[PDB]
Amino acid sequence: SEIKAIAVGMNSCGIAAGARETYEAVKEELEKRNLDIKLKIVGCVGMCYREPLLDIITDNEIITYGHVTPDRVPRIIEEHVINGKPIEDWVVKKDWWENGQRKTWDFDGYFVKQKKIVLENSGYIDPENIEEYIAAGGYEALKKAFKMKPEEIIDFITKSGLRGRGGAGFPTGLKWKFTRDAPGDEKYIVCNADEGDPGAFMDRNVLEGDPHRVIEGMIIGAYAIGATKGFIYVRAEYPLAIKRLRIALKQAREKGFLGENILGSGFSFEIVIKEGAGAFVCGEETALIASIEGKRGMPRPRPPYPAQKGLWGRPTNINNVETWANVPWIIKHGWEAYAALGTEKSKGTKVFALSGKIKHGGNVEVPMGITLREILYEIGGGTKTGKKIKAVQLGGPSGGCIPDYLFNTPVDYESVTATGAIMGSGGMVVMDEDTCMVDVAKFFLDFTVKESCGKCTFCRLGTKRMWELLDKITKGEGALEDIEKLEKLAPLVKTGSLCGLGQTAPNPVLTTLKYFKDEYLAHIEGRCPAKVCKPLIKYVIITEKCTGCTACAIMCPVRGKPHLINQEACIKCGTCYEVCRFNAIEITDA
Amino acid sequence: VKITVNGKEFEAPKDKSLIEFLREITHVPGFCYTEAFDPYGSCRLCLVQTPRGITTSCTLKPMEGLSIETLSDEIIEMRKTALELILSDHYGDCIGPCQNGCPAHSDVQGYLALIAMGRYHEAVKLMKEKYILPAVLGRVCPAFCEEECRRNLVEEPLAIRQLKRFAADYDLENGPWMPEIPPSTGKRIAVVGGGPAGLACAYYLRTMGHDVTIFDAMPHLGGMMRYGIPPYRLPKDVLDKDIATVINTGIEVKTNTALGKDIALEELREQYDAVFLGVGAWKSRKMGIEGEDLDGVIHGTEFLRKVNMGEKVELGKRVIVVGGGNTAMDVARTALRLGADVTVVYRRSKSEMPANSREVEEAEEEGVKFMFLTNPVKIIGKEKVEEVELIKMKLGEPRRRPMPIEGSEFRVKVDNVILAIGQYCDEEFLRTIGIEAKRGRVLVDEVTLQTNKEGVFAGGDLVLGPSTVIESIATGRRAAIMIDLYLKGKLEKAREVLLDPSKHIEEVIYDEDLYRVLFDLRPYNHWKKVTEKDYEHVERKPRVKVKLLDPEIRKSNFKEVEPTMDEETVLTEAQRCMSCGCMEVFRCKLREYATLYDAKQDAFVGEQNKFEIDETHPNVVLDNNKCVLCGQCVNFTHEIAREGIVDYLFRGFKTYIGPQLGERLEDQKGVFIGELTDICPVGAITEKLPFVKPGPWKTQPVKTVCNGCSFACEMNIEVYNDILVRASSRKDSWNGYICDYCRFERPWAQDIAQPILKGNAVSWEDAEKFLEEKECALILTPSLTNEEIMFLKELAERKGIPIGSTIDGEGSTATLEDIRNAKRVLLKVNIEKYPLLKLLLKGKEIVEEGYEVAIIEGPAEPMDVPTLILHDGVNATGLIKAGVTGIPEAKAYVVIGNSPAISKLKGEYLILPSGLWAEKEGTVTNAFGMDLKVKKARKAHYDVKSL
Amino acid sequence: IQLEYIYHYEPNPSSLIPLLQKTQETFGYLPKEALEEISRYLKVPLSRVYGVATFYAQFRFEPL
Ligand SMILES: Cc1cc2nc3c(=O)[nH]c(=O)nc-3n(C[C@H](O)[C@H](O)[C@H](O)COP(=O)(O)OP(=O)(O)OC[C@H]3O[C@@H](n4cnc5c(N)ncnc54)[C@H](O)[C@@H]3O)c2cc1C
Ligand SMILES: NC(=O)c1ccc[n+]([C@@H]2O[C@H](COP(=O)([O-])OP(=O)(O)OC[C@H]3O[C@@H](n4cnc5c(N)ncnc54)[C@H](O)[C@@H]3O)[C@@H](O)[C@H]2O)c1
Ligand SMILES: Cc1cc2nc3c(=O)[nH]c(=O)nc-3n(C[C@H](O)[C@H](O)[C@H](O)COP(=O)(O)O)c2cc1C
Ligand code: SF4
Ligand code: SF4
Ligand code: SF4
Ligand code: SF4
Ligand code: SF4
Ligand code: SF4
Ligand code: SF4
Ligand code: SF4
Ligand code: FES
Ligand SMILES: [Zn+2]
Ligand SMILES: [Zn+2]
Repeated sequence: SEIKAIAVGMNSCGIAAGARETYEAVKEELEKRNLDIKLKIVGCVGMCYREPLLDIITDNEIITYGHVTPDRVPRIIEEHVINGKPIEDWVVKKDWWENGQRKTWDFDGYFVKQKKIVLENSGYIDPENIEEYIAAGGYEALKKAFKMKPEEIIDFITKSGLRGRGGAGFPTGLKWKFTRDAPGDEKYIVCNADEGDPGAFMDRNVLEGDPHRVIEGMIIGAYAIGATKGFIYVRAEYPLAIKRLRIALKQAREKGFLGENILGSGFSFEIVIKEGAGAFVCGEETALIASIEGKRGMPRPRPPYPAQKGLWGRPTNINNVETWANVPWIIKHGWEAYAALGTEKSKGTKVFALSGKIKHGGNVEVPMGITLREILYEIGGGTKTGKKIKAVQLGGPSGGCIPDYLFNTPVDYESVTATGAIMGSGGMVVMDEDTCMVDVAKFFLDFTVKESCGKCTFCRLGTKRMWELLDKITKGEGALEDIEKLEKLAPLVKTGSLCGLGQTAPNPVLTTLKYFKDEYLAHIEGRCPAKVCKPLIKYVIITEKCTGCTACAIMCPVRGKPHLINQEACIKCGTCYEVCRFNAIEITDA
Repeated sequence: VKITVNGKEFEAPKDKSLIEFLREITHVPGFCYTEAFDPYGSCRLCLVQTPRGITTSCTLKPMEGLSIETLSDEIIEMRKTALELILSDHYGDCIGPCQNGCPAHSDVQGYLALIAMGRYHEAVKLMKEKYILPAVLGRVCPAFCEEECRRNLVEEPLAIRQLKRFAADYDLENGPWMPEIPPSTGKRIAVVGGGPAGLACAYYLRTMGHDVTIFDAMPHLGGMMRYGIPPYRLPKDVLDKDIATVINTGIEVKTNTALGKDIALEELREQYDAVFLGVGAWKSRKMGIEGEDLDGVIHGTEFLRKVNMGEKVELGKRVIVVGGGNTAMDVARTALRLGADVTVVYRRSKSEMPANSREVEEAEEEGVKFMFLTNPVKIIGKEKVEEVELIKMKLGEPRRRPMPIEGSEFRVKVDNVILAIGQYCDEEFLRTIGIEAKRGRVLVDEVTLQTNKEGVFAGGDLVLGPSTVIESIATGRRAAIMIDLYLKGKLEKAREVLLDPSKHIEEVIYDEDLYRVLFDLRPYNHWKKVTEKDYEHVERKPRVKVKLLDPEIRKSNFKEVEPTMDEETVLTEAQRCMSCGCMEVFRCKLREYATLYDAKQDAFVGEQNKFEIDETHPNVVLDNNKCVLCGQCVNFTHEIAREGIVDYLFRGFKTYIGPQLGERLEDQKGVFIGELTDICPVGAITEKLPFVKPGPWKTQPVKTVCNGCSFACEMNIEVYNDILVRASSRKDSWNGYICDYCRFERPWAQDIAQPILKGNAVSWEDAEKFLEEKECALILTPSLTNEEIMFLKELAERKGIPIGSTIDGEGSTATLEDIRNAKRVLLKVNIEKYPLLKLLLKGKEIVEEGYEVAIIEGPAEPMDVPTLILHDGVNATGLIKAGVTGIPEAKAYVVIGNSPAISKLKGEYLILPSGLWAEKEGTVTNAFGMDLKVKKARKAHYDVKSL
Repeated sequence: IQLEYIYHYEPNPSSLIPLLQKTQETFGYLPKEALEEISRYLKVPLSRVYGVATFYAQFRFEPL
């Protein structure tokens, strides 16, 4: 029908790409060409590689345009809302309805194997309006769950196989059952939004694009468990998420979903936004409890579990944002639909952050028990420049690198766990032939060393020792004895640590040794096959292909002729090989 | 519930952590556990093997059917790796380099501290634990301890040998110190050789229990101390006194009874339990050149024994001596005194001379000519020696064994040639006794020092060849250790453990002998890689010089060159010590675990954090360089003390335990800062001892109570042979902690020296005259034990004197359990005055009405509710049985102890001293009405009851 | 005075991290006197205030 709304994705990823400028340009253009068309903001659809995204919404179809800078907004306005012609070149996504469902056509084939459960409403509803979430079928699961007994809700969640999307894959229904059965009267539930992975932003994306989904999941879980107060532990480094959570909480409170006598059921529940100062370790549940209580986030021995003794002693249920976001879908479509997806031991769908050297990167909602190479080559589109992918690391900086020949491995909890990696945050960093695996292991060990709380001896000391060994190998000052020390120390650091940070700390080194020991042995000989380690390579200019750039040594801090490079005092930085004319600077060894 | 540990069925409590029960039954290392706080997983050393994997036992509560493997190969590997990781960050020295450099490895720092304090007998007692004959060693030892002393990095090494000589002379003259001999073990040991090695083996087997018999060929003891070392270096009366010190322990001496001439080694083994061959190397090695048989060629050892024994040796004017050892020096300086012109010839350079360096310098002062890098070729003469041809030598790169130059013809006309090339024991004698040897040096295992004949050990110059007195004494002590081990059948397991103890840790724990041998012979010593830059802050102090006899008068008499230093400079020299050893070396658990698990400091090497030491506090030191980050101090100060003295600062590898940013420990207003010294397990928080030199001593704790207030907290006083060192906290004490007033103001270590008569320090005769002349009343301060109170009361009863006390009242109906269980308290006493109430009343309701229990100040009347009345006297509850009442208002008083209430008395008062609290034995009653034992740290100098 | 913000927060130790964040907003850092007033108002030791402040990398103590 007639164009009813113009929408722009205004999550953190969209803002970073420039969705604020697009929003202002659209508002200015609607003012200048006088049109009474609604201008709302939506979340991130999932296509993070084409931001900003502008949506043209009719009663029957949605036509999404990618890479919408302010300069092309006048053209799309004039061509689509004034004349009525789609610009098929810029149409990156088309969305229509067939018999009550949502059908998507993608230019790049991104959505063919995707099953959006957590992220179904992201990019289609206004996160700042509860009326749009209500009209899109939201909060109906809340009313259905209020018509159910809490024990029935717990069994409902148990039957779905909804394992912990927080990384460890614990059965969420068992967690709720433990928290409800915990002896006490006053209970709390915590949303774990302290997403410490610098490469994963799925939970923040759920909290921004569809916050009412998280709020509804928390209210369903609180009614099932018997909680009275709810805490959303989100970093103060996420300001947009906090703002949208606050406005969504106040809108739910004014519509009888939060506060006293929620929907006349004798149930009172308020949600308090607790802000963490920012640490990778305080995302762990025990350190999260310690930081909410006002202490320093040092994880404690877990067998006194947070479900039994959480915030101020009283029982606490702590779930990931994605785990809370799966709950409304389960109560709405039943557990039969969630058990219809995935492998036997890993049901449902998983949200993966595709990053690294991948082509169609972003947040993918994919069923569990999917072949890795499908995600890597069809959904991800392979590598950006067509180069063969050497390996993929799963679980963020605490995960492991799975090599290219194990891409037939199904993506599930048991398969990825047994391969050598872990689910972790849910990030896939694509590493190709150009990537040195020893440097990658050093990068992840440096992140682990930085983010350790410094409590237990194994993490605090052995992680530093492993990083020292990796820096010794990377500078070429290593030997087979150092490799032997690493192969001894890494299993010991994995076994002897107290929290999951140190237990997952040796994973990159272990997987690189298990799969890419060729570069391990080659770095002993003073040679880096990937030609990226600074002390093991240099940069030389070949006269046979050079020209008169006159800025080859000027752009780089370090006339019409092949210039000179001081290899003796070079930094091995690399601001010549990227800013180069023709192909005039080979790398070679030193 | 019941669990299985290492395959043996056990019963364990279900609520307590497993680490307690496991530490009861086996050895489970761990720093960060205590019952007072929740389990902490910051050290990861208490690992056990479970069905689910490897996990820490402190966080494990016992579960039915659980299988625990405490000493699997993986568990040992993990614990060793964890200890190596911890040691990679540890900074400090367990012992000083003076102890490492000493071949006997003696506690140099401790007896230097004892010398600084003025207790020379105690210094000699500490010397005796590692070597015999401290006077002989103070006169002759090459001073290996001063070669690597940390004062070499400042100005000059400490005069350890000279101070040891002074202390040994003081002990010899002012009553010798004799050790205690344990009861007879029923085994007799035979020693063949009366030298330093034989004497050391005999002394250390006598101090273990086994009777020792010494076999020596010569009529006197000492061997080459008597017939070797000349009397101008070692007077023989000093040697007689020192050997008397050794032999008075009960060693039967058999002289003129030689092995091979009187008894055989087979019969020696048949008639004795064990045998040590300290026969020395009495045979001199012939040089091996043509013409050695000429008249006028004599051996150096034969010349020295002829001179020492009092015989005539025909010596000409021109003497050439071949050798570079101590033998060549002694023959040179002895032939110089006989009226010769003596030259010494040596193959190698000056720095490679095995001789004592100070003796070389003294010989240069006395006029001994030295030829270095030369060696004889042949001895020329018809029948007597007239000239000897030498060749100049030059040792090239390979050891740098000397190789002569092609030709120089060093021909010198000399009258006598004296050979001191080296020493060995006769190969014919070694072969005929069936003892294997090579080049005359007996072949033994390096660790056990045991020969090819079972039961036969060896050491000294027989094994090591050209050794010293201290090295021979060290080999003899090691042989005594191994003879004791072989006597109880533990030699093979001990050899394997000393080779590697990380494979036999259970056997090390099970047997106390193996534990002792491991910690005596192979202890883990953490070392600091220090240079000159690390001691730029210490004050330079000159090394004291002892005046030698004048060289010109020295070269013509056999009188002692070097005298004993003056008593005035002894303290000054002993106070230059920098105390490099760790103050908690005898209590640090990191050291114990690294000894048991064979941890290497060099296994993981890298960055370690450098922290400055926090000595700003009056009585507590905080050294973060030795912190293992167990958090027990933080947990104490933030959970029990609730003072917040220190806390974790920063995170990761940069974490430390400090007060706060911008402040140090002196600015903190806590009263439980001294408890952190007992809390810390690895010597990061230590206590400043009041002595001039606190050099660590192997102290023994004694169980007593404090007298600061009426709580009378149980504590351990650390004593080192009548020295009152410090107060520590016991685990089996109901309070568990002691306050900083008791630790640092030390009410237990002070009293009044003289009786007080109107501010006059009168003698006891005047006090007795005052007491007898007047019929004064008897007033008792509460600083006396129950037996003293009963004695004074019985004396007053049978002598008819009114009896009273400085405090009157009744009550204290509240037990400790009542204070623990009650929820509401009434607080009238000042909390700051009584610091234990801070710990006892933490987290309890302080209300004005409806109180279950109350705390009130004496004098007071007991209430219906359980009431606590706090006086200021330790035994102020001594009125609960005696009913001693108050001041009876008489004319003049005798009061035993000093109290502020003495000023309230009317008339002249005689304050009798109440005695030193630490020197009293008895029972006291505290506020809670529990009878606590008091024990004496030292012997009581004067008694209150006999006053 | 600038320390009026402490009295809008509940005088409980759990308010420490929100109070530290508000102090970092108000001054750009954590002043000595502000931290002391936080210690007195929350009745928590100053050592624990500094431990929490030093645990997180964003908290700064210099006036910057
Ligand atoms: C500063 C210094 C100077 C020294 N100067 C000299 C020196 O001038 N000359 C020198 O020789 N050493 C010298 N020494 C070394 C001296 O011998 C040391 O005492 C030696 O290291 C210890 O010897 P020992 O215990 O092995 O036995 P020794 O003291 O060498 O004597 C061995 C004993 O075994 C006895 N014995 C020998 N054969 C038999 C037998 N068959 N049966 C029974 N008993 C037997 C001997 O009578 C003697 O009592 C010096 C050492 C130092 C530190
Ligand atoms: N009786 C009970 O109530 C009970 C028993 C067991 C477990 N649980 C609950 O189960 C859950 C899982 O426990 P666990 O011990 O298996 O695991 P855990 O809570 O120690 O989490 C470990 C996992 O964290 C993941 N991870 C690492 N870095 C991450 C990051 N940056 N972002 C997200 N995830 C990251 C890794 O995949 C790793 O496997 C917890 O919530 C726990 O309380 C409860
Ligand atoms: C170092 C570390 C960081 C973690 N970060 C997060 C996180 O950011 N979000 C999260 O949900 N769980 C995180 N976890 C896992 C939590 O400890 C815990 O398992 C999680 O809250 C359970 O959520 P779930 O029920 O959805 O699995 C982390 C764990 C570790 C060891
Ligand atoms: S493994 Fe690292 S982060 Fe975890 S408790 Fe130990 S030191 Fe802290
Ligand atoms: S950038 Fe390349 S072409 Fe340009 S001057 Fe440098 S080497 Fe020559
Ligand atoms: S970019 Fe770096 S490596 Fe290349 S020429 Fe410049 S300084 Fe040298
Ligand atoms: S005694 Fe303990 S704290 Fe001191 S240096 Fe040795 S290992 Fe370190
Ligand atoms: S015996 Fe010698 S090396 Fe040992 S402490 Fe005494 S003087 Fe020093
Ligand atoms: S200064 Fe004292 S403790 Fe240190 S090495 Fe010298 S003698 Fe030993
Ligand atoms: S200073 Fe504190 S944290 Fe460090 S070792 Fe001692 S008790 Fe443990
Ligand atoms: S509380 Fe009183 S009795 Fe206990 S140690 Fe301190 S002064 Fe002594
Ligand atoms: S980890 Fe168990 S005692 Fe430290
Ligand atoms: Zn996005
Ligand atoms: Zn490389």
